[PDB]
Amino acid sequence: RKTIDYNPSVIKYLENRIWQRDQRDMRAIQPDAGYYNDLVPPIGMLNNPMNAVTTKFVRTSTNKVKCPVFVVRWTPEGRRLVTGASSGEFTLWNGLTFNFETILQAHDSPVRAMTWSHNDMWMLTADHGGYVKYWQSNMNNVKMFQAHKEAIREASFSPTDNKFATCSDDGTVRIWDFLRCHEERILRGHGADVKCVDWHPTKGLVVSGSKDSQQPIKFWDPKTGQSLATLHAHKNTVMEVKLNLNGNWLLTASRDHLCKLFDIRNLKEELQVFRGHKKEATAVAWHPVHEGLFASGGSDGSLLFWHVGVEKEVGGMEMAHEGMIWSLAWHPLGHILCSGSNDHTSKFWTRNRPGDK
Amino acid sequence: MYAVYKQAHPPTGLEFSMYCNFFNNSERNLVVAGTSQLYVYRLNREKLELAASFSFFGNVMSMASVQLAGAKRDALLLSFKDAKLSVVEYDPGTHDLKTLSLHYFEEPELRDGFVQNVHTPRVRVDPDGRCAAMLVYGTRLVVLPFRRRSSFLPSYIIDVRAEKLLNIIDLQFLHGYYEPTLLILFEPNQTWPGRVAVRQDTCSIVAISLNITQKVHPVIWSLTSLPFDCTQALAVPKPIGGVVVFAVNSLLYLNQSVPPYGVALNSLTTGTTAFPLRTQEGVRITLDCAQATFISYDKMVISLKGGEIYVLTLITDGMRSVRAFHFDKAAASVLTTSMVTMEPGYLFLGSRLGNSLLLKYTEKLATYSFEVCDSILNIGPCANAAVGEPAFLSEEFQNSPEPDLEIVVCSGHGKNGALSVLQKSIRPQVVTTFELPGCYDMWTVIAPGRRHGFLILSREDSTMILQTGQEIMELDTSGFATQGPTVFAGNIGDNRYIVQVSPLGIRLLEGVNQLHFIPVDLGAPIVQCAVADPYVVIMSAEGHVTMFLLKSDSYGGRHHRLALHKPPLHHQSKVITLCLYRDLSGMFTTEPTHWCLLVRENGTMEIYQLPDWRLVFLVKNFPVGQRVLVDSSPLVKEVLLVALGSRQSRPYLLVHVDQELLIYEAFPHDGNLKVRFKKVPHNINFREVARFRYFEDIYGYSGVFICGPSPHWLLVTGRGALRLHPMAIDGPVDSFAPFHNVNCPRGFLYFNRQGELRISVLPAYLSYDAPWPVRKIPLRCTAHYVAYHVESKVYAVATSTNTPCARIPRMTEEKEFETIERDERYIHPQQEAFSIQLISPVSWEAIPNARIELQEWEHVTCMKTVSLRSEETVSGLKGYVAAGTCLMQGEEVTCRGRILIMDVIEVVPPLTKNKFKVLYEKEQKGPVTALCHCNGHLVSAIGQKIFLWSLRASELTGMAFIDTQLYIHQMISVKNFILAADVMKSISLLRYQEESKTLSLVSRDAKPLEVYSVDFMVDNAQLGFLVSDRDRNLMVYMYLPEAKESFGGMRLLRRADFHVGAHVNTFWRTPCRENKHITWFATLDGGIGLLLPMQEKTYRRLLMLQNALTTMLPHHAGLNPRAFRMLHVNAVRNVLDGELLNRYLYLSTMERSELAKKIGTTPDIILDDLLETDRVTAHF
Repeated sequence: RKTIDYNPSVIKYLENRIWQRDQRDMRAIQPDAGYYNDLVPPIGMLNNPMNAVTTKFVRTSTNKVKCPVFVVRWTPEGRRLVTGASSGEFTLWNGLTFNFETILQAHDSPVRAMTWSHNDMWMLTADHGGYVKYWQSNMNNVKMFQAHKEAIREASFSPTDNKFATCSDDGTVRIWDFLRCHEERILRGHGADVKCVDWHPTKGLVVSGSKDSQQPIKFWDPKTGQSLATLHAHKNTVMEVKLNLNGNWLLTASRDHLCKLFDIRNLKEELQVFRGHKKEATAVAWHPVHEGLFASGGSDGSLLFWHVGVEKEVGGMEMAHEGMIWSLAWHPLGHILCSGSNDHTSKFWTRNRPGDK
Repeated sequence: MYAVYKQAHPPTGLEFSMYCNFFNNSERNLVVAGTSQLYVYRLNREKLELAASFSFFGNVMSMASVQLAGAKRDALLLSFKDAKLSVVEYDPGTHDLKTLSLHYFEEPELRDGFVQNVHTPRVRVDPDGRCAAMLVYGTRLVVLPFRRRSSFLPSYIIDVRAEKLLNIIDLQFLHGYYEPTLLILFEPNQTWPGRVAVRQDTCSIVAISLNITQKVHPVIWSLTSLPFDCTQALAVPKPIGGVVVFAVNSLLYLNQSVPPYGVALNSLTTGTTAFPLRTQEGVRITLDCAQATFISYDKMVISLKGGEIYVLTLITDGMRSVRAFHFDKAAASVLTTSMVTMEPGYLFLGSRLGNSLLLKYTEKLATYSFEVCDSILNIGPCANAAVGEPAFLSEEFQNSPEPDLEIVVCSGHGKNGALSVLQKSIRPQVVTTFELPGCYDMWTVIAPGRRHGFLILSREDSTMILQTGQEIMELDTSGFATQGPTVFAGNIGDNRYIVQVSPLGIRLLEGVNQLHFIPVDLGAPIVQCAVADPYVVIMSAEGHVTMFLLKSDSYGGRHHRLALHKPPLHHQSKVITLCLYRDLSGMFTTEPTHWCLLVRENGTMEIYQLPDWRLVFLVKNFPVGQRVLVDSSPLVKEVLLVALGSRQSRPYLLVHVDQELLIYEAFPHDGNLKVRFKKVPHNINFREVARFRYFEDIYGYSGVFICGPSPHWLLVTGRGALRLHPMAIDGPVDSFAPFHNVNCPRGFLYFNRQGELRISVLPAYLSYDAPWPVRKIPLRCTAHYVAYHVESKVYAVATSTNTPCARIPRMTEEKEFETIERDERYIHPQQEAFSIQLISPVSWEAIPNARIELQEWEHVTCMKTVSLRSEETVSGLKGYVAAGTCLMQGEEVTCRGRILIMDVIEVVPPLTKNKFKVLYEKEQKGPVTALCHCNGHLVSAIGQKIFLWSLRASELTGMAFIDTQLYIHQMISVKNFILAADVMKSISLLRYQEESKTLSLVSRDAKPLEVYSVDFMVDNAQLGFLVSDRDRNLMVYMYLPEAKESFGGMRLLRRADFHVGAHVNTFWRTPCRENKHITWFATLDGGIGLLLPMQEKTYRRLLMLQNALTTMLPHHAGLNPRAFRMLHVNAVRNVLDGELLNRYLYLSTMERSELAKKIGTTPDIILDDLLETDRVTAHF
């Protein structure tokens, strides 16, 4: 029955901007419960990404018919959170009160991939052994399209949103034009079961990660189709691959219980190894505001928080869920992190209140 | 869509204060920096005079001083954005700032992959002066060694990540070490208050002994587990020689010899720090965002977050070991951003949130009382701005074609909150007006504390004498030279005797009767006359110069008469004009001295000492207008050498060449006259008998009135700051004079070109010792918003005050408030209480019983003047004051909004005339974040929606709504369209159709952008959307459906960008002196700028000029303006600097001609474009 509202923090930050040059002018938020109106969004304290370590459980959201949640994504404005479940269902929850809003039978198959275009017009989705579906802002389907004859694991948009790449369980990554429903190019340099794919925010290249032990990570030229390079980052299957918005970093999460960070320009050595988990690492989400902060979730119901400059883990929750965490989604403001796991539930996590024990 | 930027008002927010030997090693002076401005002040014995000032194409991020090996002067270290570092030093030869060196440390390998830098370049200087250090990116410590040819050794960079040095809070060099020992306060495992229960005591200090010869930096000592909320560190000078660490709730003293000494300052330290902290009994404050400086070895003064000034004393043993701390609440002053000690007993508090203050502290274990000696005005930060019509304007100026405008700005913050009333132009308060035909020149003379006795007017065939008393009456019977014209009239003998010079000779009279008259025949009639008591000089149209002296009688009876003293100043070069100068200062040396400045036909200029007539100064090329006049061994129409400032301190040389005005500040340098002259930049345009009229004590102000097509006031007070204020509400003025009368106390009189003589005074309550004439209305509370109601001519000001937070709202269950129960040492949170006052521009006072108090925890998020539909007006609309509020009870409670519509109505009364009437006052489901008007409808952003209402009677009927982004904080509408600004998702362009009652998202900008404020760029037949962002930039977007750059007309396109260098929160537009609108704006640093749309071809011409100026001219600190004006911190440019274009006016005629030759254009074309851009922007 709890709720978190970001408007007071945004208002306090707007009142701060006029007479504060930067964070060295911001007064101290005392670790006391009375200092509730002094809170500001992440953009109000860029020198302290720790504020965005959301380990305070707020609300667990569970469908009437419980199914393992495979993907969670906020709408671009942050109004409603969508959960794509194994029932092929989209469950729309309110982003401020976390109560049930709506539910739609969007897929006949477990929807595995859900992404919003860089422009807030389109939501693209894909299901297990299924199709790519386009969605307007009003959750009305406009196009259903046969993409792969096998399971599609993830999809991502090009910076201009004119094209998108999908990785599937056929060991391939296909690149399509968005305005049409046409298969532009194929990338077949993998073994089997490509489980993650990501498009670069500026440069034209796509990263993929699969079950293969000989070619786990692979870079690709979208327009040409050529394989730029192969990255042997892990021995187990690479579960997620995400490029930081700065365009320089590559983050990976694999079943070998590890997260990894690489410099996109020099791939000879690993830039950083995030070690800290009990089992595999299944999900990763870069923070939308803090450049070095990110969150991860594993086969155990644990989630962790890391910063790029720090070797050790920054924080987290050990029994956050009871199944494996499939998806992590930051609220666009960066103050709420939602987790979608295999235990048929999806939880919301906020920043710790000053004065909490 | 092209435009030019102009700076109408320089920033006034200071940031850095320093005390060093800037000019020489004999006298020390104050050096204060604010954003892009740097100032060097001297102290008078109570006033600060501006000794020097310099502008940069960059924002100073850090400032320091060092004494180099040559030891001529102190060198200044200036940090600039990203990793630029400039060493500069005063140049005694040019009175300028010379660049010793400039170092760039901007390489991506130093950024470790990060693209957004949250660390400013922090410079520290070792006290012994052996090296400097600059922390950049929080990762790279640059070390600049100093010699003990070039005065700097090669720098070297230390990667601090080589220990686990991360998140450096502060760094400071220490006293008493044989190697430069730098202490670094940091935290390896960063934490935040909400997570203090999991991570605390995360701070640490590490001292580094730097050996620059071997580049070895070992750790001499270190400390861990310091309180998580450590804020800064201060190095203690000898002989104590420790380090004082500030922390939000604690004070630490650390040193190698003694274990740490920790003191808790309030109760909040309980449960947050395991560090052993003894409780200070009589103290209950915080040290976050506080400043502090040592007034001696034993005591340091601290200005807190709230302005409290405390004095801390260190208690020591016989071996100087800090045993205890002693605080004393000394006083209360401004919110200090910087602080520095000057001479013993004087302390400067620099502020950007208020007026900076010079204080004098005197003692009476020993307490100190603080006294305000001087203040530096500051109109920043400019939170919001409104434009209105002044309440008082002289009748003679009413019905003027141009509107009389005035700016009202929410300035400052907190206790230093205020309203700033800005007017750029001088308005004359006309007491009376006489219409006198034939009079072309005038003089005012004191009759025998100093009240003018006679007004002497000249006409081609006669002259007129006016007795000045309770009435001004023509004097026909007097013994003046009523017949024939009068070429000069002045005072001699310390205002005892008066002199009237006519083309036939000179006349010495006392009162109304004449005592003496000398006919002067040299072959030509007398055309010019100068008087520097007791010397008089005249010259004819041919070029014959004559000098007379007022000599007292031998018997001491004080009877005086003019004595001829022919000057031996023969030359083969014919004299054009000349002037005399009586020096009460001490600059003119080779103590009252007498000098004659003279211009000749060959183009040279000479200075002679009197009465010996000895040459002491010579410039070979004067009419060219060189930037520095140097001693050696185009028609110069007028010249005047006068002293201004406190007690004739600063000398200035004004020159009128053909259609050109030159100002020269005199400065000491090195038989010959030990003086040089430096050109002063200005935009006064002479293009269309004496144009320069000196005055003293016109309103307590001394200066010079510059006549001509655009008259100006040139003022210098006890502070050596040149003020140039325009006076153009009346036309071109051709004659001016001071006038002190019983009906015109400390005033003036001037002739316009329509033959009207105006006896006027300067309007009171305005400080003219500022970049713009300003009236400061202190509010003692934060001024959030200001709106001008056109129908009533009254301002509605939304403000706030701080109270102790006593309860916590817990449930959005049911509404419950937990009463905060703590102990006495607890420090309560700050809770804002908002109010809406009515203020009248007549007296600039609040209107009684016209104040609206808003609910507890209710924040006013917006307040605008809106024009809503009404059937009682001929135009169909009328004005109200609309306000949107949000009730913020914390994160756990739903934020509900409220809309508040008020009207200012006239009531039978002075200030009682107007009153506030709440026409609408209803709570809204969802927070009300922004509002505006559109075609008589009220548009308001509520939550993540935007609703459009129509107002009928006293109720609001919902007509339209639309889904929007995360948080819309600003909304402005051009007719039919609306533009909304998100906190993170840039701008959105919407349309409202009256036929459909619907809102349609026309287009937007999908790229993320932290918009500060938004407005419009209104060029002829073009519409642009002007946006400011967090990176101090301005961007003009456009909606171009056919451009194809948009995917389908849905993407807004950036067509212009410019790095202004300041945060802009309030715009406003004015018509052009067409269909163009100048888009002015006020910055958060106390400055006013403008964007002026311009034609593409003129833009190309001035862009060529701009590239020439950036590549061919030296710039302070060695910075470059092209890179300064670039985007971020992609670019389409299309916005000219203007501040850089002004330097072309500063070049000499030869330099301008050669520059125009290299460009390929005519100097006259360039000048036409520049002067036209200056002419269009003349407002307020």
